[PDB]
Amino acid sequence: ARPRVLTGDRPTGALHLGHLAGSLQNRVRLQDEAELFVLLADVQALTDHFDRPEQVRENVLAVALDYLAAGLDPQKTTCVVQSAVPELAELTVYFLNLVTVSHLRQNPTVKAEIAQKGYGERVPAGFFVYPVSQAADIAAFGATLVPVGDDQLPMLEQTREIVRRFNALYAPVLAEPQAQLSRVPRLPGLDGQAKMSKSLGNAIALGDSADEVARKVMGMYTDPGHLRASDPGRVEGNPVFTFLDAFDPDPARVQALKDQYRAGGLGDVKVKKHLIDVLNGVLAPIRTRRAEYERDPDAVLRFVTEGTARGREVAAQTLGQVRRAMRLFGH
Amino acid sequence: ARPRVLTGDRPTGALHLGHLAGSLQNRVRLQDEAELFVLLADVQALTDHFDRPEQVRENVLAVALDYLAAGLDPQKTTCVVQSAVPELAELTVYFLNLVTVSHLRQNPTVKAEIAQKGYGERVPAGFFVYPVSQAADIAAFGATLVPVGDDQLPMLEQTREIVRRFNALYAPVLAEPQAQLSRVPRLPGLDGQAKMSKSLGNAIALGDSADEVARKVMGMYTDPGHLRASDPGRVEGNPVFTFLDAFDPDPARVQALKDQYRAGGLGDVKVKKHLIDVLNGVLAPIRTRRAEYERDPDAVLRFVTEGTARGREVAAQTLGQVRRAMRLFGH
Ligand SMILES: N[C@H](Cc1c[nH]c2ccc(O)cc12)C(=O)O
Repeated sequence: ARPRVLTGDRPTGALHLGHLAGSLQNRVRLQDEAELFVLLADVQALTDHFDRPEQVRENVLAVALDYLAAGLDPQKTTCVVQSAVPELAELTVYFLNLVTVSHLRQNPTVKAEIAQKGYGERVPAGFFVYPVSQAADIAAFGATLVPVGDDQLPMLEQTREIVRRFNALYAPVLAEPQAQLSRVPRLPGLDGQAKMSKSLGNAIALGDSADEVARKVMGMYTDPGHLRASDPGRVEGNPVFTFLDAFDPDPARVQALKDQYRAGGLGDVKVKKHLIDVLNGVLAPIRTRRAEYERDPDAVLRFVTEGTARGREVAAQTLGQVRRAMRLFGH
Repeated sequence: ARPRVLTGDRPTGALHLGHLAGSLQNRVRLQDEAELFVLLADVQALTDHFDRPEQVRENVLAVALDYLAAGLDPQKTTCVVQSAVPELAELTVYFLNLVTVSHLRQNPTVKAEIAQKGYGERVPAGFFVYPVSQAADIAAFGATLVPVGDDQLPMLEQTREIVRRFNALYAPVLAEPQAQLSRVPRLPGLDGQAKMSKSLGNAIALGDSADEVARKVMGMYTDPGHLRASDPGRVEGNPVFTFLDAFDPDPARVQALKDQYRAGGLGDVKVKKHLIDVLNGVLAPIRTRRAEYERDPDAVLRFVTEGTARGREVAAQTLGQVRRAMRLFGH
């Protein structure tokens, strides 16, 4: 517990195996060698889900349950609800003056999302400027380390420009955050697509039953050219093997499996059955804690209402110095 | 009282004659005909003066003084400093999700302001966005009536739109403001321009001495082509007449000079000379009123502090409604 690390998830659905490999595991590690803060960004979730406020509301508790199921320690990690800390909002609006529409339009990651969203020009304002609300999140909690995939680096980098701009314009009161680069490639979807998502229908939820997990794995895309066991099959592009690199404890088995697959005679059945055993080893403990916490709804609530209290006070402090630094009337 | 009315100014310096005929005297009277709220657009002032925060701070107290001297009674008008009401920023954020960047792009007023400031695509985000920030101002204070210069109609119309869309998506807890058109269009500058502003240097502040006000009138643009008294002059384009037209109480008297001046026996001096006093007359009391308060500064601060408290009170009530209407987690 030395540098303050900030991370988060916009509450839009249940977390899945892609988040586990992509961020959860790394976060379970950080809670022990840093002060970890996780933001359930329901406000940000609203920049595009403003038409589904029920969906966002319901998932704040569900993801929380997921963080816990994943192994995030209530006594270690500060879980906070973005909605319950208006200080952030207050900061984003001040941050908006420190950034140009031109530079906000150039963010490649948001540009890409607007692209995949098919918005066109009809981009909802809140979404267009979310990178700054994120910057507000970072500075307000006074985080100095932020786990980031190269896809969020422009978000982080903008944050750096903002704090830099704020300190120089007013007073050097905000900490410049630093990135904690990558988590190695992103987990692909069951049918082999680049992205794993509930939406795409190709995900395995952390809460999926061991039976379900078995089934989903059984129907996984493999190698179009591999038609029968005897045949030789390709590993590259074959998610069954990508999953194995991200969760199989012993690469010796993995590498061995890979061999015999390119050779021939190693059908997808024998490989998949082995993924199932590795996934169940990774997921089982997570299933148990999830079910446990289901019996103790109050415990999940305590997890967030208290993280929030803490988060609220921290952000409250920062705005304090921000208000003073900006020379706001009465400060 | 009866309806809630919201009016305000961007604290960037002393108020001038334009504000007077622009609204000041208007609210003076609507001050007992309704619940009048006057917002010192502290924050909106930064989307333009984000590099000169000192300038703003200093002028909050200076404009408030201006307000009192202009006739506003502490017992009937709630003066509110925007920055001390963080609830407004909160609501601004939520509102951003209700409009598209392409819609903000076609606001005729902001576009004109933008072109004047030579920002180009390099428009600060906060500025490009101030229209909704104001809509938030309106909705948070529950204002049902909002005086508006011809020029601020687009903004007014945007507020209703956003309020409308908010009520449908979430719940009908916000009131659509209705406009109060004025007669006297944007008082022109001494320059002969369309705008009077300290920025353009063509203004007669409410604090200027009898000597100055007179000096300002004498250098007031009039009519080229009209070189010597004798000659026939024309009222179109002449600031002095459009000045009398807004500060002179005897219209028969006005339409009089309008005759002679088209003939040729009414020296611009004579016109000016008159008008100068018609201004000293409308300004006489204001001057005496300012001295009093200038000697009881404690009172000005009181006006601001008590009002701001009351106002936050109101904002807090609306946000709570808003927060539950949006089904934000926990409400
Ligand atoms: N009057 C403004 C600043 C402003 C912001 N919100 C409102 C609401 C109602 C007003 O009457 C004015 C304001 C200006 O002229 O920019």
